[PDB]
Amino acid sequence: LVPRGSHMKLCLVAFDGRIPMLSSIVDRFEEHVSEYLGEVKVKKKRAKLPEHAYSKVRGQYLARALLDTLRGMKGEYDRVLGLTSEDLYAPGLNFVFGQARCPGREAVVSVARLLDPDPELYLERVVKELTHELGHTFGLGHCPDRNCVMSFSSSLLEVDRKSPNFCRRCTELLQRNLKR
Ligand SMILES: [Zn+2]
Ligand SMILES: [Zn+2]
Repeated sequence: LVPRGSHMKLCLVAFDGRIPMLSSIVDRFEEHVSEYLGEVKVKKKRAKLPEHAYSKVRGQYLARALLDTLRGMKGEYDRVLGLTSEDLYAPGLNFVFGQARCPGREAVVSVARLLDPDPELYLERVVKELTHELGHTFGLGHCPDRNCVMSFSSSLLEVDRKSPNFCRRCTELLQRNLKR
């Protein structure tokens, strides 16, 4: 008898089979974001990388193309978040850790640059960037608070410095945007 719409349906989509600790990522991300979204129902899926979006010179995929791929996926999900071990970029950036529709349904994170031998560090990074991109899907922009997960990170240093949590302001924004 769960109140209709009280369970956000998240789809975590693995774009390849080389994502380290995928199951831990999904478990941790699910637990983590539940603080903000409530108990979330996660579903794991696969998707094919869009080869047209692969830059052979860069050895990277255009993140937006992965979002388009996610957008094209069947299923009723409130959010579809992709993970890949392939490196991503966006036009005019050397790389991105991820990208999201802002706001919108899809986000994608690459673990390619988040890899670390330390599993806890790695998992925290992936959870952070998934949470960051998830924030964007809820219309959150970048947060000036460098400890906020919505802080824009363009390096590991920056990912590692910020918390996986939304700051006071972003939590309020996110709940405000969730109210809808
Ligand atoms: Zn961002
Ligand atoms: Zn914030």
